[PDB]
Amino acid sequence: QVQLVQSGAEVKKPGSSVTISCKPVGGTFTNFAIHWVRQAPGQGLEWVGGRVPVVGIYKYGKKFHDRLRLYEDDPMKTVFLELRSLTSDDTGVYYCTRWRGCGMCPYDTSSYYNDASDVWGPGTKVIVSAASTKGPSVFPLAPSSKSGGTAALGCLVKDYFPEPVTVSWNSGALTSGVHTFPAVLQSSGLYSLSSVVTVPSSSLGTQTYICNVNHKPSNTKVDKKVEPKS
Amino acid sequence: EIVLTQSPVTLSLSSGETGTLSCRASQNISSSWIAWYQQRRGQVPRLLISAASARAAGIPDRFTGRGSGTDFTLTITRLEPEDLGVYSCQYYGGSFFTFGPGTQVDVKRTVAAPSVFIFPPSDEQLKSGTASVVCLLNNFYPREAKVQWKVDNALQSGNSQESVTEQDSKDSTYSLSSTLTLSKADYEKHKVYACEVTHQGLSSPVTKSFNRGEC
Ligand SMILES: *[C@@H]1O[C@H](CO[C@@H]2O[C@@H](C)[C@@H](O)[C@@H](O)[C@@H]2O)[C@@H](O[C@@H]2O[C@H](CO)[C@@H](O)[C@H](O)[C@H]2NC(C)=O)[C@H](O)[C@H]1NC(C)=O
Repeated sequence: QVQLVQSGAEVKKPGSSVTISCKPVGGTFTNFAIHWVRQAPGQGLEWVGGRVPVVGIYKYGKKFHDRLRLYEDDPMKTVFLELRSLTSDDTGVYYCTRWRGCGMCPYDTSSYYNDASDVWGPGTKVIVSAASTKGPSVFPLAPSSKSGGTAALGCLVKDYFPEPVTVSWNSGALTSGVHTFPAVLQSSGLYSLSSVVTVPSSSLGTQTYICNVNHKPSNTKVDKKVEPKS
Repeated sequence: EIVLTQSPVTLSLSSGETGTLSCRASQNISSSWIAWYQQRRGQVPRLLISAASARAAGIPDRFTGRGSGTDFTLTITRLEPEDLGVYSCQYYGGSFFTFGPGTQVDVKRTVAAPSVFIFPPSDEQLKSGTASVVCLLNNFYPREAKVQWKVDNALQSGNSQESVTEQDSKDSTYSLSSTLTLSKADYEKHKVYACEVTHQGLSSPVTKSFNRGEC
Protein backbone atom coordinates (compact mmCIF):
# COMPACT_ATOMS: atom_id res chain seq x y z
CA GLN A 1 0.00 0.00 0.00
CA VAL A 2 0.97 3.65 0.52
CA GLN A 3 2.16 5.08 3.85
CA LEU A 4 3.21 8.55 5.01
CA VAL A 5 5.92 9.38 7.55
CA GLN A 6 6.25 12.82 9.17
CA SER A 7 8.87 14.63 11.25
CA GLY A 8 8.66 15.03 15.01
CA ALA A 9 6.96 17.50 17.32
CA GLU A 10 8.04 21.14 17.13
CA VAL A 11 8.02 24.10 19.54
CA LYS A 12 8.42 27.47 17.83
CA LYS A 13 8.67 31.07 19.02
CA PRO A 14 6.04 33.55 17.78
CA GLY A 15 7.26 35.18 14.59
CA SER A 16 9.55 32.31 13.60
CA SER A 17 8.97 29.72 10.85
CA VAL A 18 8.51 25.95 10.96
CA THR A 19 9.40 23.25 8.44
CA ILE A 20 7.68 19.84 8.45
CA SER A 21 8.69 16.85 6.32
CA CYS A 22 6.55 14.08 4.85
CA LYS A 23 8.19 11.01 3.32
CA PRO A 24 5.88 8.64 1.39
CA VAL A 25 6.56 4.91 1.72
CA GLY A 26 5.20 3.12 -1.34
CA GLY A 27 3.51 3.97 -4.60
CA THR A 28 4.65 6.67 -6.98
CA PHE A 29 5.84 10.19 -6.20
CA THR A 30 4.68 12.50 -9.01
CA ASN A 31 1.13 11.29 -9.76
CA PHE A 32 -0.84 12.45 -6.71
CA ALA A 33 -0.71 15.75 -4.85
CA ILE A 34 0.22 15.81 -1.17
CA HIS A 35 -2.42 17.78 0.73
CA TRP A 36 -1.67 19.31 4.12
CA VAL A 37 -4.49 19.51 6.68
CA ARG A 38 -4.12 20.92 10.18
CA GLN A 39 -6.23 20.93 13.33
CA ALA A 40 -6.05 23.56 16.06
CA PRO A 41 -6.99 22.41 19.59
CA GLY A 42 -10.75 21.99 19.88
CA GLN A 43 -11.42 23.03 16.27
CA GLY A 44 -12.25 21.46 12.93
CA LEU A 45 -10.00 20.32 10.12
CA GLU A 46 -8.40 23.10 8.07
CA TRP A 47 -6.89 22.62 4.62
CA VAL A 48 -3.51 24.37 4.36
CA GLY A 49 -2.37 23.59 0.82
CA GLY A 50 -1.48 20.86 -1.62
CA ARG A 51 1.25 20.22 -4.17
CA VAL A 52 1.95 17.57 -6.81
CA PRO A 53 5.67 16.83 -6.31
CA VAL A 54 8.16 17.55 -9.11
CA VAL A 55 5.34 18.39 -11.53
CA GLY A 56 4.85 21.60 -9.56
CA ILE A 57 1.05 21.88 -9.56
CA TYR A 58 0.04 23.49 -6.28
CA LYS A 59 -2.32 25.88 -4.52
CA TYR A 60 -2.19 27.59 -1.12
CA GLY A 61 -5.09 28.41 1.14
CA LYS A 62 -6.03 32.09 1.01
CA LYS A 63 -5.42 32.41 4.76
CA PHE A 64 -1.82 31.22 4.29
CA HIS A 65 -0.80 33.27 1.24
CA ASP A 66 2.41 35.31 1.50
CA ARG A 67 3.30 33.04 4.42
CA LEU A 68 3.39 29.41 3.23
CA ARG A 69 5.68 27.44 0.93
CA LEU A 70 5.36 23.84 -0.26
CA TYR A 71 8.28 22.07 -1.94
CA GLU A 72 10.06 18.73 -2.26
CA ASP A 73 13.47 17.09 -2.43
CA ASP A 74 13.24 14.75 -5.42
CA PRO A 75 16.32 12.58 -4.63
CA MET A 76 15.26 11.83 -1.04
CA LYS A 77 11.56 11.46 -2.05
CA THR A 78 10.41 13.90 0.62
CA VAL A 79 7.97 16.81 0.57
CA PHE A 80 8.06 19.80 2.89
CA LEU A 81 5.74 22.42 4.34
CA GLU A 82 7.09 25.80 5.48
CA LEU A 83 4.94 28.22 7.48
CA ARG A 84 6.39 31.63 8.34
CA SER A 85 5.41 34.36 10.81
CA LEU A 86 3.95 31.93 13.32
CA THR A 87 1.30 33.08 15.79
CA SER A 88 -0.68 31.13 18.37
CA ASP A 89 -3.35 30.63 15.67
CA ASP A 90 -0.91 28.23 13.96
CA THR A 91 -0.64 25.86 16.94
CA GLY A 92 -2.01 22.41 16.18
CA VAL A 93 -1.46 19.03 14.54
CA TYR A 94 -0.32 19.05 10.91
CA TYR A 95 -1.20 16.09 8.68
CA CYS A 96 0.15 15.28 5.24
CA THR A 97 -2.38 13.32 3.19
CA ARG A 98 -2.98 11.96 -0.30
CA TRP A 99 -5.14 9.68 -2.43
CA ARG A 100 -3.93 6.10 -2.83
CA GLY A 101 -5.32 5.80 -6.36
CA CYS A 102 -3.64 3.37 -8.75
CA GLY A 103 -0.77 2.54 -6.36
CA MET A 104 2.16 1.88 -8.70
CA CYS A 105 0.08 3.23 -11.62
CA PRO A 106 1.53 1.22 -14.54
CA TYR A 107 -1.28 2.50 -16.80
CA ASP A 108 -1.28 6.21 -15.90
CA THR A 109 1.36 8.94 -16.09
CA SER A 110 -0.98 11.88 -15.47
CA SER A 111 -0.95 13.99 -12.31
CA TYR A 112 -3.99 14.45 -10.07
CA TYR A 113 -4.63 17.41 -7.76
CA ASN A 114 -8.34 16.94 -6.92
CA ASP A 115 -8.91 13.90 -4.71
CA ALA A 116 -10.10 12.94 -1.27
CA SER A 117 -7.44 11.67 1.14
CA ASP A 118 -7.57 8.03 2.19
CA VAL A 119 -3.90 8.03 3.26
CA TRP A 120 -3.06 10.14 6.31
CA GLY A 121 0.25 10.76 8.02
CA PRO A 122 0.46 10.32 11.80
CA GLY A 123 0.46 14.09 12.34
CA THR A 124 3.12 16.56 13.51
CA LYS A 125 2.39 18.62 16.62
CA VAL A 126 3.40 22.29 16.39
CA ILE A 127 3.36 24.40 19.57
CA VAL A 128 3.71 28.16 19.05
CA SER A 129 4.95 29.58 22.35
CA ALA A 130 7.59 32.03 23.59
CA ALA A 131 8.27 30.03 26.73
CA SER A 132 11.02 27.81 28.12
CA THR A 133 10.73 24.84 30.46
CA LYS A 134 9.13 25.96 33.72
CA GLY A 135 7.60 24.14 36.67
CA PRO A 136 4.01 24.73 37.72
CA SER A 137 2.76 26.57 40.78
CA VAL A 138 0.02 24.58 42.55
CA PHE A 139 -2.77 26.54 44.25
CA PRO A 140 -5.67 25.08 46.27
CA LEU A 141 -9.32 25.40 45.28
CA ALA A 142 -10.83 25.59 48.75
CA PRO A 143 -14.38 24.30 49.39
CA SER A 144 -16.90 26.29 51.42
CA SER A 145 -20.71 26.40 51.53
CA LYS A 146 -23.67 25.66 53.80
CA SER A 147 -24.57 21.01 47.53
CA GLY A 148 -26.68 18.22 49.01
CA GLY A 149 -23.97 17.06 51.39
CA THR A 150 -21.43 17.02 48.54
CA ALA A 151 -18.68 19.62 48.25
CA ALA A 152 -16.08 20.21 45.55
CA LEU A 153 -12.40 21.01 46.02
CA GLY A 154 -9.36 20.88 43.79
CA CYS A 155 -5.96 22.15 42.73
CA LEU A 156 -5.17 24.83 40.16
CA VAL A 157 -1.97 23.81 38.33
CA LYS A 158 -0.78 26.98 36.63
CA ASP A 159 2.02 28.52 34.56
CA TYR A 160 4.07 25.54 33.37
CA PHE A 161 5.70 24.46 30.11
CA PRO A 162 5.79 22.12 28.40
CA GLU A 163 3.13 19.43 28.50
CA PRO A 164 2.51 17.14 30.36
CA VAL A 165 1.83 17.21 34.09
CA THR A 166 0.28 14.34 36.04
CA VAL A 167 -2.15 14.86 38.92
CA SER A 168 -3.39 12.39 41.53
CA TRP A 169 -5.18 12.64 44.86
CA ASN A 170 -4.02 11.11 48.16
CA SER A 171 -1.22 9.25 46.35
CA GLY A 172 -3.79 7.67 44.04
CA ALA A 173 -6.05 6.41 46.84
CA LEU A 174 -8.82 8.89 45.89
CA THR A 175 -10.16 8.31 42.37
CA SER A 176 -13.97 8.56 42.46
CA GLY A 177 -15.39 11.94 41.49
CA VAL A 178 -12.03 13.17 40.18
CA HIS A 179 -12.02 15.36 37.07
CA THR A 180 -8.63 16.47 35.75
CA PHE A 181 -9.34 18.86 32.89
CA PRO A 182 -7.30 19.17 29.68
CA ALA A 183 -4.57 21.77 29.91
CA VAL A 184 -5.09 25.08 28.12
CA LEU A 185 -2.40 27.35 26.71
CA GLN A 186 -2.85 30.85 28.10
CA SER A 187 -1.74 34.06 26.38
CA SER A 188 1.68 33.86 28.09
CA GLY A 189 2.52 30.60 26.31
CA LEU A 190 2.33 28.58 29.54
CA TYR A 191 -0.04 25.70 30.20
CA SER A 192 -2.60 25.64 33.00
CA LEU A 193 -5.19 23.18 34.26
CA SER A 194 -7.24 22.35 37.33
CA SER A 195 -8.14 19.02 38.91
CA VAL A 196 -11.35 18.84 40.94
CA VAL A 197 -12.95 16.17 43.09
CA THR A 198 -16.33 15.97 44.80
CA VAL A 199 -16.29 14.75 48.40
CA PRO A 200 -18.85 14.40 51.20
CA SER A 201 -19.01 17.80 52.88
CA SER A 202 -19.50 16.19 56.31
CA SER A 203 -15.93 14.81 56.16
CA LEU A 204 -14.15 18.08 55.32
CA GLY A 205 -12.88 18.55 58.88
CA THR A 206 -11.81 14.90 59.21
CA GLN A 207 -10.42 13.69 55.86
CA THR A 208 -7.15 15.06 54.49
CA TYR A 209 -7.14 15.91 50.77
CA ILE A 210 -3.81 16.31 48.97
CA CYS A 211 -3.19 16.60 45.24
CA ASN A 212 0.06 15.20 43.82
CA VAL A 213 1.45 17.32 40.97
CA ASN A 214 4.38 15.85 39.03
CA HIS A 215 6.02 17.72 36.12
CA LYS A 216 8.75 15.51 34.67
CA PRO A 217 10.30 18.00 32.17
CA SER A 218 10.98 20.32 35.13
CA ASN A 219 11.73 17.57 37.69
CA THR A 220 9.07 19.11 39.94
CA LYS A 221 6.86 17.28 42.45
CA VAL A 222 4.39 19.18 44.65
CA ASP A 223 1.86 18.05 47.26
CA LYS A 224 -0.71 20.69 48.24
CA LYS A 225 -3.17 20.06 51.06
CA VAL A 226 -6.58 21.53 50.23
CA GLU A 227 -8.26 22.83 53.39
CA PRO A 228 -11.48 24.84 53.79
CA LYS A 229 -10.56 28.44 54.52
CA SER A 230 -12.03 29.80 57.76
CA GLU B 1 -15.45 30.86 -2.07
CA ILE B 2 -17.17 27.55 -1.27
CA VAL B 3 -18.07 27.23 2.42
CA LEU B 4 -19.43 24.04 3.99
CA THR B 5 -21.71 24.12 7.02
CA GLN B 6 -22.76 21.10 9.06
CA SER B 7 -25.65 20.21 11.35
CA PRO B 8 -26.21 19.30 14.06
CA VAL B 9 -23.38 20.52 16.27
CA THR B 10 -23.65 17.40 18.45
CA LEU B 11 -25.58 14.25 17.52
CA SER B 12 -26.50 12.08 20.51
CA LEU B 13 -27.34 8.45 19.77
CA SER B 14 -27.73 5.17 21.62
CA SER B 15 -26.12 1.91 20.52
CA GLY B 16 -28.15 0.62 17.58
CA GLU B 17 -29.88 3.89 16.71
CA THR B 18 -29.65 5.58 13.31
CA GLY B 19 -28.27 9.08 12.85
CA THR B 20 -28.19 11.45 9.89
CA LEU B 21 -25.50 14.14 9.60
CA SER B 22 -26.00 17.06 7.21
CA CYS B 23 -23.52 19.10 5.17
CA ARG B 24 -24.61 22.26 3.34
CA ALA B 25 -22.71 23.99 0.53
CA SER B 26 -22.61 27.72 -0.18
CA GLN B 27 -23.65 27.11 -3.80
CA ASN B 28 -24.43 24.25 -6.14
CA ILE B 29 -21.54 21.79 -6.40
CA SER B 30 -21.00 18.47 -8.12
CA SER B 31 -21.26 15.35 -5.98
CA SER B 32 -17.93 14.21 -7.49
CA TRP B 33 -15.97 16.44 -5.08
CA ILE B 34 -17.57 15.74 -1.67
CA ALA B 35 -16.02 13.53 1.01
CA TRP B 36 -16.74 12.50 4.61
CA TYR B 37 -14.09 11.83 7.25
CA GLN B 38 -14.26 10.20 10.68
CA GLN B 39 -12.00 11.14 13.59
CA ARG B 40 -12.03 9.16 16.82
CA ARG B 41 -10.57 10.86 19.88
CA GLY B 42 -6.78 10.94 19.76
CA GLN B 43 -6.66 9.15 16.38
CA VAL B 44 -5.88 10.37 12.88
CA PRO B 45 -8.86 11.17 10.63
CA ARG B 46 -10.05 8.46 8.27
CA LEU B 47 -11.80 8.66 4.92
CA LEU B 48 -15.31 7.18 4.98
CA ILE B 49 -16.97 8.34 1.73
CA SER B 50 -15.69 10.03 -1.42
CA ALA B 51 -17.61 11.42 -4.41
CA ALA B 52 -20.58 11.93 -2.04
CA SER B 53 -21.61 8.26 -1.99
CA ALA B 54 -18.65 5.96 -2.78
CA ARG B 55 -17.73 4.06 0.39
CA ALA B 56 -13.98 3.88 0.98
CA ALA B 57 -12.26 0.52 1.21
CA GLY B 58 -12.58 -1.24 4.55
CA ILE B 59 -15.43 1.04 5.66
CA PRO B 60 -18.42 -0.95 6.98
CA ASP B 61 -21.83 -0.82 5.32
CA ARG B 62 -23.31 1.11 8.27
CA PHE B 63 -22.09 4.37 6.68
CA THR B 64 -23.85 5.61 3.55
CA GLY B 65 -23.45 9.00 1.86
CA ARG B 66 -26.09 10.74 -0.24
CA GLY B 67 -26.77 14.14 -1.72
CA SER B 68 -26.63 16.54 -4.65
CA GLY B 69 -26.63 20.25 -5.37
CA THR B 70 -26.10 21.83 -1.96
CA ASP B 71 -27.42 19.24 0.54
CA PHE B 72 -25.31 16.21 1.43
CA THR B 73 -25.94 13.70 4.21
CA LEU B 74 -24.09 10.88 5.95
CA THR B 75 -26.24 8.20 7.57
CA ILE B 76 -24.98 5.87 10.30
CA THR B 77 -27.22 2.87 10.97
CA ARG B 78 -26.86 0.44 13.88
CA LEU B 79 -24.52 2.79 15.73
CA GLU B 80 -21.71 0.95 17.51
CA PRO B 81 -19.27 2.34 20.11
CA GLU B 82 -16.42 2.60 17.60
CA ASP B 83 -18.54 5.19 15.73
CA LEU B 84 -18.19 7.80 18.49
CA GLY B 85 -16.22 10.77 17.23
CA VAL B 86 -16.25 13.81 14.96
CA TYR B 87 -17.49 13.57 11.37
CA SER B 88 -16.40 16.21 8.85
CA CYS B 89 -17.40 16.88 5.26
CA GLN B 90 -14.91 18.14 2.68
CA TYR B 91 -15.05 19.74 -0.76
CA TYR B 92 -12.01 18.83 -2.86
CA GLY B 93 -13.00 20.35 -6.20
CA GLY B 94 -11.45 23.38 -7.79
CA SER B 95 -8.27 24.90 -6.38
CA PHE B 96 -9.01 25.52 -2.67
CA PHE B 97 -10.20 22.60 -0.55
CA THR B 98 -12.43 23.24 2.45
CA PHE B 99 -13.81 21.28 5.41
CA GLY B 100 -17.02 21.61 7.35
CA PRO B 101 -16.81 22.46 11.07
CA GLY B 102 -17.50 18.84 12.02
CA THR B 103 -20.32 17.13 13.89
CA GLN B 104 -19.74 15.38 17.21
CA VAL B 105 -21.44 12.01 17.75
CA ASP B 106 -21.71 11.20 21.45
CA VAL B 107 -23.59 8.82 23.75
CA LYS B 108 -27.22 9.67 24.45
CA ARG B 109 -28.54 9.92 28.01
CA THR B 110 -31.16 11.88 29.90
CA VAL B 111 -30.71 15.58 30.57
CA ALA B 112 -28.66 16.43 33.67
CA ALA B 113 -28.22 19.96 34.96
CA PRO B 114 -24.68 20.81 36.11
CA SER B 115 -23.77 21.29 39.72
CA VAL B 116 -22.06 24.69 39.75
CA PHE B 117 -19.20 25.68 42.07
CA ILE B 118 -17.12 28.86 42.25
CA PHE B 119 -13.67 29.07 43.86
CA PRO B 120 -12.04 32.34 45.00
CA PRO B 121 -8.32 32.94 44.46
CA SER B 122 -6.09 31.46 47.13
CA ASP B 123 -4.02 33.80 49.28
CA GLU B 124 -0.88 32.01 48.08
CA GLN B 125 -1.70 33.17 44.54
CA LEU B 126 -2.53 36.76 45.52
CA LYS B 127 1.00 37.17 46.90
CA SER B 128 2.23 36.30 43.39
CA GLY B 129 0.56 39.17 41.48
CA THR B 130 -2.26 37.30 39.72
CA ALA B 131 -5.76 36.17 40.69
CA SER B 132 -7.58 33.16 39.23
CA VAL B 133 -11.30 32.60 39.80
CA VAL B 134 -12.57 29.14 38.84
CA CYS B 135 -16.12 28.08 37.97
CA LEU B 136 -16.91 24.36 37.82
CA LEU B 137 -19.84 22.77 35.98
CA ASN B 138 -19.97 19.15 37.10
CA ASN B 139 -21.61 16.12 35.45
CA PHE B 140 -24.00 17.76 33.00
CA TYR B 141 -25.67 16.71 29.75
CA PRO B 142 -26.08 17.69 26.92
CA ARG B 143 -22.64 19.10 26.13
CA GLU B 144 -23.93 22.59 25.26
CA ALA B 145 -23.42 25.06 28.12
CA LYS B 146 -22.77 28.79 28.51
CA VAL B 147 -20.73 30.49 31.24
CA GLN B 148 -20.68 34.25 31.81
CA TRP B 149 -18.40 35.98 34.30
CA LYS B 150 -19.50 39.13 36.13
CA VAL B 151 -17.37 41.36 38.37
CA ASP B 152 -19.50 43.81 40.39
CA ASN B 153 -22.25 43.12 37.83
CA ALA B 154 -19.93 44.00 34.91
CA LEU B 155 -19.81 41.35 32.19
CA GLN B 156 -16.32 40.02 31.48
CA SER B 157 -14.97 39.13 28.06
CA GLY B 158 -11.58 38.02 26.77
CA ASN B 159 -10.16 37.14 30.21
CA SER B 160 -11.50 33.60 30.65
CA GLN B 161 -10.60 30.17 29.30
CA GLU B 162 -12.60 26.97 29.61
CA SER B 163 -11.85 23.29 29.14
CA VAL B 164 -14.16 20.28 29.05
CA THR B 165 -13.63 16.66 29.99
CA GLU B 166 -14.32 13.88 27.54
CA GLN B 167 -17.73 12.25 27.89
CA ASP B 168 -17.46 10.03 30.95
CA SER B 169 -17.63 6.31 30.22
CA LYS B 170 -19.82 5.55 33.27
CA ASP B 171 -22.56 8.22 33.35
CA SER B 172 -22.08 9.74 29.85
CA THR B 173 -21.79 13.25 31.30
CA TYR B 174 -19.47 16.20 30.78
CA SER B 175 -17.73 18.50 33.22
CA LEU B 176 -16.52 22.02 32.49
CA SER B 177 -14.06 24.39 34.16
CA SER B 178 -13.99 28.12 33.41
CA THR B 179 -11.06 30.18 34.69
CA LEU B 180 -11.20 33.97 35.03
CA THR B 181 -7.71 35.51 35.02
CA LEU B 182 -7.33 38.85 36.83
CA SER B 183 -4.46 40.95 38.08
CA LYS B 184 -4.15 41.38 41.84
CA ALA B 185 -4.79 45.12 41.50
CA ASP B 186 -8.01 44.65 39.53
CA TYR B 187 -9.15 41.86 41.87
CA GLU B 188 -8.71 44.02 44.99
CA LYS B 189 -10.80 46.83 43.46
CA HIS B 190 -14.05 44.82 43.32
CA LYS B 191 -16.19 42.71 45.64
CA VAL B 192 -18.85 40.55 43.95
CA TYR B 193 -17.57 37.79 41.63
CA ALA B 194 -20.38 35.84 39.97
CA CYS B 195 -20.45 32.90 37.55
CA GLU B 196 -23.71 32.65 35.58
CA VAL B 197 -24.43 29.28 33.96
CA THR B 198 -26.99 28.53 31.24
CA HIS B 199 -27.90 24.92 30.48
CA GLN B 200 -30.84 22.95 29.11
CA GLY B 201 -31.35 21.10 32.41
CA LEU B 202 -31.87 24.39 34.26
CA SER B 203 -35.23 26.16 34.19
CA SER B 204 -33.32 29.46 34.40
CA PRO B 205 -29.65 30.49 34.51
CA VAL B 206 -27.94 29.74 37.82
CA THR B 207 -25.53 32.22 39.43
CA LYS B 208 -22.91 31.21 41.99
CA SER B 209 -21.03 34.09 43.56
CA PHE B 210 -18.75 35.10 46.40
CA ASN B 211 -17.69 38.40 47.98
CA ARG B 212 -13.98 39.17 48.23
CA GLY B 213 -13.12 38.88 51.90
CA GLU B 214 -15.97 36.48 52.79
CA CYS B 215 -18.39 39.44 52.81
C1 LIG C 1 -28.92 24.48 -8.21
O1 LIG C 1 -29.37 23.18 -8.61
C2 LIG C 1 -30.79 23.00 -8.55
C3 LIG C 1 -31.07 21.56 -8.90
O2 LIG C 1 -30.72 21.28 -10.25
C4 LIG C 1 -30.88 19.95 -10.57
O3 LIG C 1 -29.91 19.15 -9.94
C5 LIG C 1 -28.54 19.34 -10.38
C6 LIG C 1 -27.71 18.31 -9.62
C7 LIG C 1 -28.40 19.22 -11.91
O4 LIG C 1 -28.60 17.87 -12.31
C8 LIG C 1 -29.43 20.13 -12.61
O5 LIG C 1 -29.35 19.87 -14.01
C9 LIG C 1 -30.84 19.83 -12.09
O6 LIG C 1 -31.80 20.65 -12.74
C10 LIG C 1 -31.47 23.99 -9.49
O7 LIG C 1 -32.88 23.84 -9.42
C11 LIG C 1 -33.44 23.68 -10.67
O8 LIG C 1 -33.50 24.92 -11.39
C12 LIG C 1 -33.97 24.77 -12.74
C13 LIG C 1 -33.86 26.13 -13.40
O9 LIG C 1 -32.86 26.13 -14.40
C14 LIG C 1 -35.39 24.22 -12.73
O10 LIG C 1 -35.83 24.02 -14.07
C15 LIG C 1 -35.44 22.90 -11.97
O11 LIG C 1 -36.79 22.46 -11.85
C16 LIG C 1 -34.84 23.07 -10.57
N1 LIG C 1 -34.80 21.79 -9.88
C17 LIG C 1 -35.60 21.50 -8.85
C18 LIG C 1 -35.42 20.13 -8.25
O12 LIG C 1 -36.43 22.29 -8.42
C19 LIG C 1 -31.07 25.41 -9.13
O13 LIG C 1 -31.62 26.34 -10.06
C20 LIG C 1 -29.54 25.55 -9.12
N2 LIG C 1 -29.16 26.88 -8.69
C21 LIG C 1 -29.01 27.91 -9.54
C22 LIG C 1 -28.61 29.22 -8.93
O14 LIG C 1 -29.20 27.79 -10.74
